[PDB]
Amino acid sequence: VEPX
Amino acid sequence: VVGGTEAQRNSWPSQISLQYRSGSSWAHTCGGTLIRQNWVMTAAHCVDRELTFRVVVGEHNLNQNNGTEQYVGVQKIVVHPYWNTDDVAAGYDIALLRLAQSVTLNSYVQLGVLPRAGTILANNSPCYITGWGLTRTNGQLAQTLQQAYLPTVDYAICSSSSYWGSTVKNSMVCAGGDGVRSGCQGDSGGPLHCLVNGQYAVHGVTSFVSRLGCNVTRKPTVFTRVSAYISWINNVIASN
Ligand SMILES: [Ca+2]
Repeated sequence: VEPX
Repeated sequence: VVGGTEAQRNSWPSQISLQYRSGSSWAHTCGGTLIRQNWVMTAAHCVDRELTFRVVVGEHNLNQNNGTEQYVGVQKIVVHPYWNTDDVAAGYDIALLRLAQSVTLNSYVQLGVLPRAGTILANNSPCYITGWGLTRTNGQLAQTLQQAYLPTVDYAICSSSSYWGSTVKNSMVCAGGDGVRSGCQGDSGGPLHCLVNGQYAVHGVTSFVSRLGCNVTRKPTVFTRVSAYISWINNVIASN
């Protein structure tokens, strides 16, 4: 998961 | 947006640039969708920081005057009550921003059309992601608004072991994953526009990508499914  | 093309000046009038005050200037941090003259829909993770935010509508080139911009401060931020900054995979990555003033609508500033509640797109549905996000993994923001064709990947496929597995929820929309085109940092909170019944509607709010990179094969960009939050959105606007 990597909030962009 | 990685692997995108420059958008035409008046193609996506509901797209906004969410910026924060940095020193004596402003910096673009996320995208968003104008849904009311005084309300913007963005991602909850975009507003986790205690920063001073402003919204720019009618924007095209972040570094040059386009003669179409309107700048407005953010008066109130309503994050979904179930949002957990430590668990983006849980979903609820959505927030509504009430603007200090109502913006003026024109060819460059329009409200985004939202889908009917519960609407689910068939696999491989035509959509475009738009934003000023990084143009390459660990790269830099785009100067001009970019767009990339990202067909949807339905839940069954997106939640499979080869893709996102249990990380993706049915409250999300996946799109892309071809290893060339994708959303990237800075696109967060922005729209995923999908053509339905001849009309483009905002079906997603850009939420996350792989920690391994932006354009990763079988790791499509993940968006909050707007159609799962219609009641929440209406409730917030009606109460504020
Ligand atoms: Ca500009």
